[PDB]
Amino acid sequence: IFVYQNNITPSAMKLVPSIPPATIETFNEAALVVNITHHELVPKHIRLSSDEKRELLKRYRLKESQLPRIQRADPVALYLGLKRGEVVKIIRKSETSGRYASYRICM
Amino acid sequence: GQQYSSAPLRTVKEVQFGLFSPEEVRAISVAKIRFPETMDETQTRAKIGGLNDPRLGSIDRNLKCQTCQEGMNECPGHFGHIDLAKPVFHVGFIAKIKKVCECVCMHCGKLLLDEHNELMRQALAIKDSKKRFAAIWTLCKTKMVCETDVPSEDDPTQLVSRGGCGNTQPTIRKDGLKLVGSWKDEPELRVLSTEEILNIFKHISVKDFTSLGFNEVFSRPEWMILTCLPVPPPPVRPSISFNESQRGEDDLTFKLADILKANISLETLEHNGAPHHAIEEAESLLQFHVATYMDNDIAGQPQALQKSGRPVKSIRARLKGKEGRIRGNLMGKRVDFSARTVISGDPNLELDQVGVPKSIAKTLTYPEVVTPYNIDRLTQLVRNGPNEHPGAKYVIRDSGDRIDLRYSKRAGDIQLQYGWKVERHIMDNDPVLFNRQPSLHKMSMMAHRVKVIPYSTFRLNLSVTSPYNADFDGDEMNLHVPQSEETRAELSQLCAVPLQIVSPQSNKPCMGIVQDTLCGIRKLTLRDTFIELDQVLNMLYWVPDWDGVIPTPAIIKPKPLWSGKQILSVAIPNGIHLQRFDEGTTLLSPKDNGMLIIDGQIIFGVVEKKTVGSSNGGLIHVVTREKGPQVCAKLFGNIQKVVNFWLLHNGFSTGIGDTIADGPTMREITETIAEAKKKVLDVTKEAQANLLTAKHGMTLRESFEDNVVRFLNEARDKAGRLAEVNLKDLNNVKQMVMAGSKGSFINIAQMSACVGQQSVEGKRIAFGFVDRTLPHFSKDDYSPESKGFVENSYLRGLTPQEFFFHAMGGREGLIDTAVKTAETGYIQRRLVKALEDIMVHYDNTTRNSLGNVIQFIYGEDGMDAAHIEKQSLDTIGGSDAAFEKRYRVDLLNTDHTLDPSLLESGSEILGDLKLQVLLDEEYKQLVKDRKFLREVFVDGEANWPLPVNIRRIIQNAQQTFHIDHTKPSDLTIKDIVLGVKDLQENLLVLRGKNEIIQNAQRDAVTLFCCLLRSRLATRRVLQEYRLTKQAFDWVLSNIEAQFLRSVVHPGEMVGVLAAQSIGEPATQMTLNTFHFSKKVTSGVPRLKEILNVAKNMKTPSLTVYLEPGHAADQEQAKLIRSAIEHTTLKSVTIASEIYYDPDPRSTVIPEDEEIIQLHFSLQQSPWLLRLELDRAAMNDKDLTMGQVGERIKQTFKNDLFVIWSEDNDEKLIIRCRVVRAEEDHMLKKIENTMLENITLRGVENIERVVMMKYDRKVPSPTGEYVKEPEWVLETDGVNLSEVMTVPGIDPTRIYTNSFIDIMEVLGIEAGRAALYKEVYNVIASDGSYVNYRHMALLVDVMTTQGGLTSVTRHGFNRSNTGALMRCSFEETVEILFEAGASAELDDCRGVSENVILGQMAPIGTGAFDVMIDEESLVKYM
Amino acid sequence: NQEDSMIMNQSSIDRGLFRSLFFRSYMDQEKKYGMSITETFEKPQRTNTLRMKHGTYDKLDDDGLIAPGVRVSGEDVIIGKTTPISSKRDASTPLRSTENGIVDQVLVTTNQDGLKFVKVRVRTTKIPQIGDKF
Amino acid sequence: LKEKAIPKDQRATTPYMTKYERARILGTRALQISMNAPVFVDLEGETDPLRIAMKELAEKKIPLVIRRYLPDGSFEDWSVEELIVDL
Ligand SMILES: [Mg+2]
Ligand SMILES: [Zn+2]
Ligand SMILES: [Zn+2]
Repeated sequence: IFVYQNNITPSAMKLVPSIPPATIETFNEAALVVNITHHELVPKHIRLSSDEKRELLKRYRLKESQLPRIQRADPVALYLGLKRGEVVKIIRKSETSGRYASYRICM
Repeated sequence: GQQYSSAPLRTVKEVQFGLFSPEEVRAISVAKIRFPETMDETQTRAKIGGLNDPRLGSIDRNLKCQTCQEGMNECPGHFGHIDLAKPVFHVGFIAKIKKVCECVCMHCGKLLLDEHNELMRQALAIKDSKKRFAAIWTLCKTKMVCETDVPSEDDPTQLVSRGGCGNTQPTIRKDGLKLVGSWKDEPELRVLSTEEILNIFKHISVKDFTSLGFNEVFSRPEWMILTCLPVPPPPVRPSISFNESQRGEDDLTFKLADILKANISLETLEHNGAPHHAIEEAESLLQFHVATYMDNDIAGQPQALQKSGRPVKSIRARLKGKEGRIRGNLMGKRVDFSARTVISGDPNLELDQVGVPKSIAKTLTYPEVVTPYNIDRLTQLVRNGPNEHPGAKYVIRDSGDRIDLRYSKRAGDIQLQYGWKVERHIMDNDPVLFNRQPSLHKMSMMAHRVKVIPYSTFRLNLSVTSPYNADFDGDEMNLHVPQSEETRAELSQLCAVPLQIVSPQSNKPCMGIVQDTLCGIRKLTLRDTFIELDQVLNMLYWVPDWDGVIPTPAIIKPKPLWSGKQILSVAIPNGIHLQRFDEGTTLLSPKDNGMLIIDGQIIFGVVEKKTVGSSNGGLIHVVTREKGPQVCAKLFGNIQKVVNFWLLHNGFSTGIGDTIADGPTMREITETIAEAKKKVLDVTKEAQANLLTAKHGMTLRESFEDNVVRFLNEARDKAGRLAEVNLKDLNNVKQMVMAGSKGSFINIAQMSACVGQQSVEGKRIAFGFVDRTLPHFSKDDYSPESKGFVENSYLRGLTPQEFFFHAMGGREGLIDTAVKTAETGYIQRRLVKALEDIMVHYDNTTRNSLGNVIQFIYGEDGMDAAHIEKQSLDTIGGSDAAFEKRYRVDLLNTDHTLDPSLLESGSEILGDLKLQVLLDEEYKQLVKDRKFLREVFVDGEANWPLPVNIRRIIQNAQQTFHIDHTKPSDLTIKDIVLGVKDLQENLLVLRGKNEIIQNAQRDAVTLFCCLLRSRLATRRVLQEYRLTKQAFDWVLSNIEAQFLRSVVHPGEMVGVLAAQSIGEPATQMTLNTFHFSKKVTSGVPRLKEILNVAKNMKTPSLTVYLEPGHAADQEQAKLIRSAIEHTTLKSVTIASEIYYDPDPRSTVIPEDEEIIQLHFSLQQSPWLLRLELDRAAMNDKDLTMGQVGERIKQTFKNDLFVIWSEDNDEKLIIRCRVVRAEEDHMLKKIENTMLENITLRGVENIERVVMMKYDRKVPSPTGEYVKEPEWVLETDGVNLSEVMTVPGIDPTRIYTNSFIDIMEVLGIEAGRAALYKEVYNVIASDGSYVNYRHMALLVDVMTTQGGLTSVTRHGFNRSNTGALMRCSFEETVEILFEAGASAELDDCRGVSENVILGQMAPIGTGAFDVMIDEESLVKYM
Repeated sequence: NQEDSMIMNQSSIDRGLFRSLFFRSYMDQEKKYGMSITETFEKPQRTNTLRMKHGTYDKLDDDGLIAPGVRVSGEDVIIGKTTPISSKRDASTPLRSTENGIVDQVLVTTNQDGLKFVKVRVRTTKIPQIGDKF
Repeated sequence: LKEKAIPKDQRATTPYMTKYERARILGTRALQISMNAPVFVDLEGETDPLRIAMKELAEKKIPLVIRRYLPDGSFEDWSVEELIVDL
């Protein structure tokens, strides 16, 4: 993870995908001041293991498509460092049930 | 078709879209269309071997088809063709034909960009058919050379040859229907021949075009260019041939003849003496006609006019929605077995009946099959004839031949045979669909019981006036007659009026007692109201389900008298238990307040809207859930039959006497307006002497007017309140208001006391003339009288000034109304077209036509909206002390156990440690419940709508078992604790033997169970409800079974449900936002704003909450307001001056002579830039000259020498000289960069910042919630990203009505939250209630596709859903054009597709299949 | 009389309260197709292949018009006219199906061209009924 | 495929009958009764096909079977006999 103050030159940015399996993350110091995850409206997102996901699709007779999606750029997806494919489980409170769990596949 | 066909009968399961290969058109063709003629060749007025021609189909009712020899009804028509003299672009693809050229090398047919490019690999990767072609084009368009060699993946120094030529590529532009390129002294310009465009496309590799949007089998790019033009058979272009001598060919026949004529000119021209630059003239003409046949409404070109000056209907124009094939002939249709007449109200009809006039019943029929049961009766209907009421119109023999009973010589001696059908008259009690357009409801169309009556009107029960929205103001309605014993079952078993009684729109009932009955029910149910025997006996007879038992009079000795309450209770059925508390209701009700009904008998309280109307805890809402929809449907009638009869005799009226307010009260009113008039003058003269200090973020005028419009409304409201209070109980207007039958306070107020201030566009009537409202006034007149205040009542009557001003404001109302209906019109339809396909599947999951999950269980609970009522969660509120008192059982403390008076074991129960383990674990979970509920419903709101009315189950138990609140219970501590634990396990929403589904079940029942444990705790079940073992076990079974009822039904078409449940309350909206905290745009315009997902919104605002320990402190808030409120240099500046001061040590300005001395103690430009700042401006924005100075100083840095006066100096001045020819012009630049560019303080965009002392429910140390008002900041600008990171604020609370922004900062999941919040506040502004799930679905739908999906032509209509499905709204022809060119395959699982294909949609009754099991069949017989 | 509907005194209606007259004028002309080929107002009958209406032609006189006394109904032919084709094809005017009354006035004049022009006015007394507006 | 059929053991749908199933079985049977199909119940003076079908349903002598399809195409066959009618 890289916490840059103002900007990263496009020449430096070329080096981010350059070294796989290792994945490099770019974070602006100014954005991190407040933890968005902490906000009233932001519910709890939970990364699901390859198994946890497989089970979900199997248990709901789903194709990866049929699943509600989340952007790779989503503030919470960047926070949890979600890579494409990785499913997130979201637990929010409900006014109908007490709790409700939704799932969002990455893009 | 109508004849027997050997052929197998199948259903369309897929629609394969493709394009015609010219080759196909030739094979498929039955005729080579050769002559632009129609017929009359060799004299004979009969079809020519050229156009039309029998090779295609018959014009005459001939029998001859000459292809299938079948005849007009049976024959569909046969296609022909015209082989075109030169190729032509298909008008509808012209741009995609251009974009494919923009992608490929116009010399070798190679995809300009190879897989050798990394970005090309990224585009080529796209699994999506169209997004691939879009990404490919954006990359290939900027490529202008075909590469022979290119740098390899291995090393860029040693290039690798990828094949293909090295020609340069043209910059393509569209000129009308032609394509022109621009290759590269001076660029080369030549048109691109269709022939050439076609050759390149023929040379495009299979692999290449399949990588582009296309398909090898069904959609090859080359087919986008036409060479063989298919000729549609006559039924597509009908010769409306009137008379023998005359004809009358269709528009399309002319356009085709026009195409044919144009083709032969070109065919002869090129073959014979070709002048070549005349061949390109006749070629462009054939290119025009073929384009203009398919589309006439072309982008900037001449409309191909018909002889008349008429434009010629293109094929595009035919299918273009609202009235085109799709919208007007397929999603909608005119239909047989339908009737429509004027509707009239009837009190003597049962709820679910419909008075059909004899004439209508004698016209509409029903195909009854002759069966042993009916054979006897049917022959008598046939006998009766088509003219007697219970008669028949046709007998249809097995031989598929119709008998017209009106003429048949055998009409009298028809001997029926089993199997044959009798098309008999509609008789009494046949189910029929009754409807009142606009149909924005499930309710707008209901199933009714026929009741053949005389007189030309449809008679309907008055309590069903409400869901139809019908008045008898000349209103008309539709009736539809089902023709199958199956569709009768549909109507009767799903859409009957009794069923629809309780709406899932608002979890409340949609019908209640109205007008005459409501007015009369208040009057009947009173202490004063007593009935003499004579009439009591008649009132009893009128109730049809009367037991024949004369009730014992309430008064016996003086004279036997009965109260209204007593005999109305005759219609209220046994087992109906209702309790309600209003204002000061005691159990010995003083004002006849509230309502108490026991075993279906009234104890106290007047019956009105709150009881007997369409209320959430209604006498109706209860009767349905507690007795049956069939029972409730009867109660409607029975209440009306009695009430209306009593009221017929009691009588009711209204006169001008009821608008007459008592003299001294009129003196008081006149005085209230007079004192309010002087209170305005005082404020008017106050503001004229500049004394009046302006409000924060408001003009002196904005503030003056606010106060004026306030007094003038306060006045009208108070003066009105005087009239209302003066008006006697005998006042007939007050009576209707009291009952709630018609009328409100404002109605009384405007009629008796004062009409009030008139308003246009929020502001009191402005000066349309120069400085005055009418010539009748002097200039600059701001008086109540001049700006539109109406001093008079409607009784006293308006003055001419008052008349016009009221009329002005009145008009604004009719405009708004007319606009609001249009707007909501669209809103309802896009809402409905965006949700059609959403259903609850047999897996309790919410999905669409793709099978994509929206909700994981409908409405996050899996319950049917209809089976829900508001209930309170007792464990949420109150002091922790009172919780303890109400829930704690401690068998280990002498003063905290259950006394043996409660239960039999009471004596032996004390000290049982093992049992106290149960009550300890019980209370430990009860406590857990309270903490959780307060995590969910943070404000301490206890009243939430849930599925089982537990209060009523316990109530009904007490009555059922005649429970004595004296004798001790037979329940054990295990009987309760362990019984309630075991109930929870049987409350199933989802059944599934796996952790995912089981943990999902646990979540669905989470909230309901809190309420269960809360209302079934040991202390409560024994001390409160004094339940037996019997009572309790019954309560338990009832909760279980009643819960299981409440769950959603797989097939529940919740897409449309939700859509209509937002769309219909939208139509009932007044708006925009009153006529004047913040003034946010709300209702219809704000909802339009939401659905569109509009970026530039009318009222963007932030709501910043203060840091925890700062809420009370106004000074802390004042600071943050100051720290975020955007201040510019421009706002504090009076004037910017450029002086010529050549001595840096001396000043030409004598004022500044002091300022130099000091900012020169403790090279420069001779040009001075002097700025004069305003003291008051600096003081409203609490600024210092130094503050301002240092800001200018830091903007230009070491390029501008800045000096300034002190905050004491009589004149505030800043002097600026430049640092180190043509210099004066440089200062004019710097002066604008000072005013316009420089930001002094606060966050940008955040323009006006307001101070709000908002209230707040929060827990007290003692436990109970208490009003803790905190300071809050409101905005006139939005910048979340920055105002969140501001010190002193709460960035765990901060909200923005720009949900677009909250999505961007806090994530899609938190974006969803903000979206629902806004959608809810548009609905709740109008006061109205829509159950969570409806708005939740729309919000969930707009969101599942990771981001904000708009409810527009652009949003949901550009989804991966069906081709036909999407075309059924907004783009139509444009959708279907791409459908063929990209070879789409419609799944046929959307509702639309089946509606178009005339197939049973997989909706409700169609979501499952029915099979006969020969096994179970042979078992029964 | 609930919800913007009203009760009316029938004994008043009898005495002629809110009672109104009604008239409708039907019009026709003998069109000239080219030269000497003219349409003709007559009472037509089954002569070769004429596509005659399903109404009562019997109410028409020899001129092909009703006499202004007769009661007309349903689709009773009120103007009898024929167009020739190279015998006779029907070009008659029936009454409006959805209507009935008594012939009030028949007017036979000439059009500016010098061809037969006719107008037929039909009378009906309409009585305030149960679904009528006020 | 015939993996489409879900077996009797392992069945997740409601053991109760949908409001739509009732309306369709009642209708389907009424229509069949109406076109002279054999009646499995003792029609106690009954003559209306819908009433006869409601009599058939109450006695659970309806020989039909509901194929409840799932979002993927797999189905659970439930019998009219075996479905609880709480409605
Ligand atoms: Mg109206
Ligand atoms: Zn044919
Ligand atoms: Zn090339």
